[PDB]
Amino acid sequence: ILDYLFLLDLNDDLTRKAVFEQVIIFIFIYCTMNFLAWSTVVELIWP
Amino acid sequence: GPEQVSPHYESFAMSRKFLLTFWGGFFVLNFGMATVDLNWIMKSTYIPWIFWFQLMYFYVEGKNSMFMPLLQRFYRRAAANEIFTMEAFYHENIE
Amino acid sequence: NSALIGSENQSDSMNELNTNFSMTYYILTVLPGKFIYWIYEILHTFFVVC
Amino acid sequence: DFAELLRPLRSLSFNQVVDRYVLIPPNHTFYRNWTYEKFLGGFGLSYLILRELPLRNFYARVFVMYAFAAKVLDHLGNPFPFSGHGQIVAAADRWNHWDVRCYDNVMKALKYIRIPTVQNNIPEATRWYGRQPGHLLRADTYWIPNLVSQRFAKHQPAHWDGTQNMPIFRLADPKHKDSYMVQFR
Amino acid sequence: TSESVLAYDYKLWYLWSGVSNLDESFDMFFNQYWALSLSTSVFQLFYAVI
Amino acid sequence: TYFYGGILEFVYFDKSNPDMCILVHTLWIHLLILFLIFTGFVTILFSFYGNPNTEENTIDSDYLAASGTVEAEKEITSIDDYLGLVFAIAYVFGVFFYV
Amino acid sequence: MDNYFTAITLLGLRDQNLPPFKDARLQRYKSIKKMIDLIETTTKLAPPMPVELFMLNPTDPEWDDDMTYPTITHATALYKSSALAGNLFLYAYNYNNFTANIRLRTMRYLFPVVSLAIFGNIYWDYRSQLVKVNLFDEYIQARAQELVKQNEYLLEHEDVKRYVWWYEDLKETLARVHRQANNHKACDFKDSEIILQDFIRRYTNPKDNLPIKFHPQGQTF
Amino acid sequence: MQNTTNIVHVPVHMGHTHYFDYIDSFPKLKEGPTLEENHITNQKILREQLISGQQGLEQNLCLRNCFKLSQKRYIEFCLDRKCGGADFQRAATILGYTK
Amino acid sequence: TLRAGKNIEGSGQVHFGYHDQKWGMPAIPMFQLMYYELPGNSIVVNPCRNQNYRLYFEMRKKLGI
Amino acid sequence: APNPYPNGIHFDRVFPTHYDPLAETNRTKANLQLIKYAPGNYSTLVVTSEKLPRPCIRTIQNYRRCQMVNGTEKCNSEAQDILAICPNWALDHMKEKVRFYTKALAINNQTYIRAMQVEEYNQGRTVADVAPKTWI
Amino acid sequence: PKIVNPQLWPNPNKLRFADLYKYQGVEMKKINDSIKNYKAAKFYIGGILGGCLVFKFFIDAAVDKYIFGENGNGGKFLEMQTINSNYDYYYNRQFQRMRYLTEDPAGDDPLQKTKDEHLVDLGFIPKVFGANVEVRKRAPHDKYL
Amino acid sequence: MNPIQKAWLKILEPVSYVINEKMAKRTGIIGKLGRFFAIGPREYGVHPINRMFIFMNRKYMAFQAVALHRYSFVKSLTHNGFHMLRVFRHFAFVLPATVLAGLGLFVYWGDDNKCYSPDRFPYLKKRAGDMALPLNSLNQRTSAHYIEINAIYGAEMMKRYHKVWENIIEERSKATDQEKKTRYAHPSYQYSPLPVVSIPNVLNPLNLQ
Ligand SMILES: CCCCCCCCCCCCCCCCCC(=O)OC[C@H](COP(=O)([O-])OCC(O)COP(=O)([O-])OC[C@@H](COC(=O)CCCCCCCCCCCCCCCCC)OC(=O)CCCCCCCCCCCCCCCCC)OC(=O)CCCCCCCCCCCCCCCCC
Ligand SMILES: CCCCCCCCCCCCCCCCCC(=O)OC[C@H](COP(=O)([O-])OCC(O)COP(=O)([O-])OC[C@@H](COC(=O)CCCCCCCCCCCCCCCCC)OC(=O)CCCCCCCCCCCCCCCCC)OC(=O)CCCCCCCCCCCCCCCCC
Ligand SMILES: CCCCCCCCCCCCCCCCCC(=O)OC[C@H](COP(=O)([O-])OCC(O)COP(=O)([O-])OC[C@@H](COC(=O)CCCCCCCCCCCCCCCCC)OC(=O)CCCCCCCCCCCCCCCCC)OC(=O)CCCCCCCCCCCCCCCCC
Ligand SMILES: CCCCCCCCCCCCCCCCCC(=O)OC[C@H](COP(=O)([O-])OCC(O)COP(=O)([O-])OC[C@@H](COC(=O)CCCCCCCCCCCCCCCCC)OC(=O)CCCCCCCCCCCCCCCCC)OC(=O)CCCCCCCCCCCCCCCCC
Ligand SMILES: CCCCCCCCCCCCCCCCCC(=O)OC[C@H](COP(=O)([O-])OCC(O)COP(=O)([O-])OC[C@@H](COC(=O)CCCCCCCCCCCCCCCCC)OC(=O)CCCCCCCCCCCCCCCCC)OC(=O)CCCCCCCCCCCCCCCCC
Ligand SMILES: COC1=C(OC)C(=O)C(C/C=C(\C)CC/C=C(\C)CC/C=C(\C)CC/C=C(\C)CC/C=C(\C)CC/C=C(\C)CC/C=C(/C)CCC=C(C)C)=C(C)C1=O
Ligand SMILES: CCCCCCCC/C=C/CCCCCCCC(=O)OC[C@H](COP(=O)(O)OCCN)OC(=O)CCCCCCC/C=C/CCCCCCCC
Repeated sequence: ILDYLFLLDLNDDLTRKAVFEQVIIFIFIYCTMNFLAWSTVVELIWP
Repeated sequence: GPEQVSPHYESFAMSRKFLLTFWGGFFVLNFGMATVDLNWIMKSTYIPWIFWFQLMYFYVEGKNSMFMPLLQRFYRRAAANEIFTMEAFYHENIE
Repeated sequence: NSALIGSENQSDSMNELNTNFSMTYYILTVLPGKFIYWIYEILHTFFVVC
Repeated sequence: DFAELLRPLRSLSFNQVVDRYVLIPPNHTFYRNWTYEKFLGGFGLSYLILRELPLRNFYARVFVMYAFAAKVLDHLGNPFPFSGHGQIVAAADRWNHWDVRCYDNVMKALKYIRIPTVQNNIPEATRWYGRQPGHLLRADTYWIPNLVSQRFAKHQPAHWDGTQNMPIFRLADPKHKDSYMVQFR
Repeated sequence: TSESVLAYDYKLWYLWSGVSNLDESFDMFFNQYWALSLSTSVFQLFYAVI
Repeated sequence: TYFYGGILEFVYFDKSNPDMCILVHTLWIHLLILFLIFTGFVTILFSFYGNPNTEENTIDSDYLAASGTVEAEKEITSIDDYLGLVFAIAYVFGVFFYV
Repeated sequence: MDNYFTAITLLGLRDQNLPPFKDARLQRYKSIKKMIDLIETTTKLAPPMPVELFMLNPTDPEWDDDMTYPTITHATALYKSSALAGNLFLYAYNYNNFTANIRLRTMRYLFPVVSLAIFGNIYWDYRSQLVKVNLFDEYIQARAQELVKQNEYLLEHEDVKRYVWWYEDLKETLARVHRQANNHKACDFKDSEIILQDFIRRYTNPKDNLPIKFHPQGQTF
Repeated sequence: MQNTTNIVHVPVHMGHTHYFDYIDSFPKLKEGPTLEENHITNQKILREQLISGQQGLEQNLCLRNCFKLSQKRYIEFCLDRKCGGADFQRAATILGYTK
Repeated sequence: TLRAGKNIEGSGQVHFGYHDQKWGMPAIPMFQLMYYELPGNSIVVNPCRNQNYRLYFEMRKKLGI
Repeated sequence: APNPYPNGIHFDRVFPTHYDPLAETNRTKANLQLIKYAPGNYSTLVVTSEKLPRPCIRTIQNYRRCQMVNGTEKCNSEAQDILAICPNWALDHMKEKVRFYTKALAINNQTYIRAMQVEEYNQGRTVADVAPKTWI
Repeated sequence: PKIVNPQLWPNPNKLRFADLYKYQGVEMKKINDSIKNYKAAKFYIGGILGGCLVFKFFIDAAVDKYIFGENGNGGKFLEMQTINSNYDYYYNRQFQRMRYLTEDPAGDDPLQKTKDEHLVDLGFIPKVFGANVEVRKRAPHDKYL
Repeated sequence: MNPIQKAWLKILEPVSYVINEKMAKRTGIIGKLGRFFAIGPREYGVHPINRMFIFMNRKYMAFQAVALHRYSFVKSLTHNGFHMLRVFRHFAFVLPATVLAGLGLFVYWGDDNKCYSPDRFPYLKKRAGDMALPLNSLNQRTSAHYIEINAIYGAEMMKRYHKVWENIIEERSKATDQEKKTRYAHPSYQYSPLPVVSIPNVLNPLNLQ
């Protein structure tokens, strides 16, 4: 009921900041990069 | 999947060089017939082709006859070649 | 354009409603029929010219 | 048969006909496109079942999948990705494009095939309407100056002045002072 | 512009054929008044004008 | 038309009304295609399951990772902490090498 | 080839067949040339009626709102629901690791928090879109009934009666028009010219410089 | 003729920057009141209209709706039928359409 | 452009005549820092459209809803 | 979908095909190297009109309203607002509409004269000489 | 289920060739291990779905609060903000007036318009007018841009 | 082998008897057809997509365990557990927060899932048949209020015109031929009667109400 739940809105995000839609793109890329890097380090102790 | 063992006496590519040449040129023409603006792509690719090749020439090829060798990648091949040989004689060494 | 990869010939029936009155399952019935006639055309030609 | 097409109308008055078939109460909450999602989505569900055929010979199932691909390609058309679009003929009803009836450029693009004249140019009215700039969001992380600067910008309330064209963002024009780094091609 | 693109897509066509009684594209007036003007009547010419 | 309209122009009225069907399973197929492309990227360049002494792809990646982790003896800080920062830094200066 | 159904009807193709020889047949085509000009003229004498009768004025300042159509993105909500269900399968498929391996404790602890936030966004957008569609539907119905009662009086104007009487005069006139002969000449509609000319003379003044005068609510096509 | 050719009737100033082409400023561009100053200005107008400008409003709205008709004879019919028999020129003076 | 009423001879955007050409962005970091392609998803409906809902809230109170 | 209505317009690619839309029942598909058919497989010929800009429409409504209330002689300012606010293409459309409807007016009146012309076989005949017959 | 065997060749003895018959079993054994995970995850997944059901009622009340507000006049849904300065806003308005006053040359094709030679032969001799050289184009109010 | 393949085998049991028992062991074209379409367990029946998921799931999961298994930033603040000097302790929760954000990788994919797409330009191009539009197409629009309100208004006023239309036709039926031709006629028109003919008075030619 509280106004803190208004943060779940994406229909009218262009009325306030419209920044969420672009930042998560980097975060998904950043997770893909760390996945390729970290899995290579930890897995390659076996040889 | 497992290793795709071929039962034939010649490889698939060397037995179908004429046929693979047809489909290779078919898809080249397919892309060429589809791409009306291929000249715009060629011209838009000129600058990055010159830039990345002049910038990375020394680290890829120029190092082999100019200022520094940069033998880091070779050292890792030589270490693996010796480890490969040790594994080949694992039976003799452990015996 | 149905056989082209990334066709830019947008005015060549790409943005049109193209229906036919042939048999359906086209790549199963009609297209193989065109290749069956093609094999005959070249087999008949080889036999004649040789 | 022409009198049979008018059978449900002879028992009704004109007021009943208008209320029955013309003045249908507006209700835009239905998932009207579920008809297409069920039909075209059935190809994927049918593949999940068909990929388990107990045909022992691998090349026998190659023939079955080729026959099933022939059924799909009658609608999809081009088997290669990023090449074209599928072709589905749909029924013409009053709810076609119902949520884009407001836009004028959508109607002109769908309906009108203009005839080029000797002076081969787009109509001047069309070019003039196209120069009235559209609204482009200010939020931008693609340009590294805005990615840093906008972290210190303060969003102030844009009080409505009674218009529908308040340029509270940047404008979608190549010559705008906040959009010149954008490539309009 | 550059936006999200799908690998495979379907394009619907709400064809106004005018020959299908299943949808709302069937011109009921034209067919009913054309069939009406086919029969001999005193208003046969008036129906043609309409 | 006389008071508030333009010139009466002759155009061809397309009876066919195209419309892209906004579907759900089309994005599922699109993700499946990108998943094959990304897996092929991992299969070729980030697969280290074979002979580690003959496949130069795992030779380069194994010895390179070992040369970096051994630098923990330089006593900078917990390598478990700044190793993630090395990866992000590698994309600042790695622009020079097209990484 | 305009006035198709009129020409076909005047030629008699609705009840008989044309002469099989080109000579008499081509004369019969040219014989309706006078009658087409008469019937074309009659259809351009209709009196005007209020345009604000079955059509609201689109230039009214009320419609300057440029309101759009509120829609429910059913396809988007259904996809994101399936992607959330895909996360639930990924957890269930890997239940034993997420539950027992302590290295994955943060995923075990915060997966439902992220899942609830993801569901919250999916349902919020759907719920807000549903409210806007209902607000839109109830306004256009209420506003339309106010405009009907406001403009009902326009149907009481005499121009509506003048318009209907003209249409009924045209129906009775065209019913009296008849083919008189089959000589394939213009005189086959000899008496019909007098009937239609009397109709045209009834709503215009032939002895004017411009018998058919232009007005913005007139008949051109 | 160049495809990117426009004719502008108001003065513009272009930027003298490398790799970019845009309109950086307009000559003699004066900044009016802010969006907040205009809002406060409009609130004062709307407040007086709400408190002191609502009596006799139903009659003026009928006169305004009648004058949006296409023909004058329909306006006179609207005024006589819906506005209690008002005069054309008398209602035009009330609404402010008379010179 | 063709449907809008402009017949097109030739093809592409490498204009042979007296026109400005716009080559593709050079795929090098220099131009990739100055430019970025136009994201169509950033062209939006003006938020002033939401102010039309003020009519709905007033109509509801007038009808006793 | 029905066969598109026969259209002779086509565009050749390799050789002149001499396309005849009446030579076949169903239209053969357009091959890339053979032919391209005319646009609008399912299209008809209509007349359309552009919609003048809203501010230009408001100036016309202001002039007409000021005209029927104050007369034409006291509407110069409202006439100048039309010439200033309406873009030049809109003024060219407004100028052409008057010239078209002048042409259409002369065409409709020439049809009137030919229709109302008394032929030689109807000299002196009036509605009293008409026979009591209907279309049947 | 039983599989019909054409008996075109004799199958190898299971005791002599045991490896040839094992793959089918280990494949179903993998699926059985996955089902154990699906069943064990019933309370975790159900608890999340139960939380979504309870969260649904709070989201309903928050949406009406977001749209209608406190007294049914409109909530934060009617709020719109910006980062444009006062100069940026009046630049955009003048940019809108400039594009309104941005025309293209030559207008439309004169050959697609009514000819004066045709009007003469139709009975209307047109009068030639001079160019209006005194009017200045201006932009309308901002509400029309 | 999977249960879906076993379900096929129960349904195809009569088909398996026709092909494997009868057709397979014959000779000629019928024999070649039966041996080719023999029913049983699949040769090369493995599903690479299912196998692709299992591999990427196991590989990505081992990455999650490394990125999430971090030493706490909060516990290192007091210098009393395991951590005295940690100059990069403020990076400890970056990998876990990044992995947790990967849960919405597929939920928010593309532009349409991050916003209300009908308010964006690409939605218009899709509804126009994947056709390019001018960039300001979202602004040049007629009011949706007008389109829907006028559609209702016109039909409601048509019902009221139908009632007036009936009263006009009835009142004109009881009018003399002299009256129905001189009323609403041009002032310059002199009436001259026509011969009386029989013309029916039909309200609706089709038998409608
Ligand atoms: C509607 C109409 C249209 C549809 C109609 C239908 C048409 C369908 C077309 C399909 C045709 C039938 C398919 C048959 C298999 C594919 C054809 C083939 O040659 O495979 C045999 C060939 C090996 O056959 P083999 O002889 O039995 O192998 C023996 C040895 O083991 C091999 O190794 P070795 O070293 O021990 O022995 C020597 C080896 C030496 O040759 C090599 O080993 C090649 C070395 C390259 C590997 C180095 C690493 C680079 C690749 C890494 C991974 C990249 C992909 C994954 C990453 C991204 C993830 C998405 O082989 C050779 O002697 C020469 C090989 C052939 C000549 C060179 C081939 C060039 C074209 C083929 C590759 C295309 C690349 C992409 C271009 C297309 C654009 C997308 O396979 C390959 O070498 C790789 C290709 C794998 C298939 C991918 C491409 C499929 C489509 C190809 C169609 C024809 C080419 C069209 C483009 C031509 C551009 C010039
Ligand atoms: C302390 C390091 C140097 C710092 C100086 C600044 C940076 C160098 C700039 C110029 C480069 C020229 C020198 C070549 C260096 C090559 C090193 C190398 O690349 O690593 C190969 C090496 C293994 O490959 P390698 O083939 O065995 O290396 C041997 C070379 O191939 C060749 O075998 P080598 O045995 O001959 O190499 C021995 C090394 C000996 O180096 C030393 O011992 C250093 C000298 C003693 C210290 C002097 C510096 C004093 C600094 C304090 C004063 C600063 C004051 C500042 C202000 C005060 C501030 C408070 O190089 C020299 O001999 C230098 C003599 C130069 C010959 C000059 C002859 C006349 C030439 C005239 C024409 C010049 C045209 C040049 C064109 C433009 C340049 C391309 O990899 C590693 O060691 C990895 C660990 C990295 C070591 C620490 C970082 C050093 C920089 C390495 C580059 C970045 C690697 C990390 C990223 C890797 C990818 C993720
Ligand atoms: C208890 C012991 C057993 C006792 C009972 C034994 C008897 C059982 C039969 C009666 C019970 C059946 C239950 C369903 C009632 C259906 C009634 C009906 O009238 O259906 C006629 C039904 C539809 O006729 P249709 O109008 O011609 O539509 C098919 C057109 O192809 C359509 O083509 P289209 O282009 O017009 O449209 C494309 C289409 C998509 O259509 C396609 O793309 C398929 C195209 C076929 C592949 C192309 C190659 C065609 C080759 C031609 C020759 C085929 C011969 C096959 C003969 C099969 C004989 C059944 O997409 C759609 O329109 C919508 C699809 C989405 C529908 C939603 C799915 C709901 C299905 C039910 C879900 C729950 C059931 C359990 C889950 C399934 C089992 C794991 O006929 C069919 O059966 C079609 C074959 C479908 C495969 C059946 C496999 C499922 C069988 C389940 C058996 C039980 C499970 C195993 C339990 C084991 C332990 C006991
Ligand atoms: C070019 C073709 C293009 C066509 C397009 C389609 C392409 C094919 C797609 C194929 C991939 C999808 C497969 C779908 C089913 C196909 C049949 C099949 O799986 O193959 C036969 C498969 C045998 O696999 P096999 O290849 O022969 O050998 C397996 C190996 O030996 C080793 O055994 P294993 O068990 O370890 O292997 C597991 C195997 C198969 O494991 C499975 O059991 C398949 C389960 C797939 C479920 C996917 C999520 C659905 C969630 C349930 C929603 C239910 C809603 C119901 C609503 C009303 C009820 C309240 O592989 C998979 O897990 C495939 C999953 C693919 C990844 C999906 C992850 C999505 C996350 C990313 C989001 C992307 C957005 C799209 C999401 C779409 C969601 C609809 O048969 C079985 O596994 C029998 C299972 C019997 C017990 C399961 C009972 C149901 C339990 C469901 C899970 C409940 C989770 C919690 C509920 C969550 C919602 C509340
Ligand atoms: C009514 C319901 C029933 C109520 C009763 C029942 C409930 C009772 C409690 C139940 C359990 C509650 C769980 C917490 C209590 C547990 C007690 C305990 O001993 O745990 C120790 C526990 C033990 O450690 P561990 O098990 O080994 O690992 C813990 C984690 O795995 C990871 O551990 P970690 O240490 O590695 O995590 C570190 C992370 C932890 O994550 C966070 O806490 C997020 C922190 C972000 C905020 C930082 C604020 C910075 C200062 C701002 C000052 C002004 C604030 C104004 C705020 C206005 C807001 C608009 O924080 C950071 O990353 C710090 C670095 C941040 C980056 C740099 C930012 C600062 C520099 C930039 C400055 C910019 C301004 C400069 C200029 C200023 C102007 C002069 O550590 C924890 O702290 C556990 C917390 C984990 C999250 C639990 C969430 C559970 C879900 C509940 C819903 C969310 C509630 C929290 C929301 C907070 C707001 C975002
Ligand atoms: C939770 O922690 C995490 C992991 O676990 C460790 C991960 O692995 C990962 C990595 C993720 C992966 C490895 C998965 C990658 C998957 C990707 C990229 C996309 C997958 C896409 C596909 C498999 C395509 C599937 C195709 C379709 C769904 C379309 C065709 C199917 C149709 C039409 C079926 C219709 C669907 C239904 C009726 C829904 C009902 C559901 C069912 C299961 C019914 C099935 C019914 C039958 C009859 C089989 C992450 C990110 C993670 O966060
Ligand atoms: C698909 C994922 C399933 C699991 C979901 C888990 C995550 C839970 C989070 C969900 C959050 C809910 C957000 C809101 C979603 C809104 C859903 C939606 O838009 O579509 C509903 C919409 C309602 O239709 P209307 O009446 O036209 O609209 C009225 C609106 N009041 O539903 C539909 O259209 C029907 C299609 C929905 C999916 C159907 C699934 C079919 C699967 C078939 C298998 C069942 C066996 C069938 C056997 C047939 C035997 C004869």
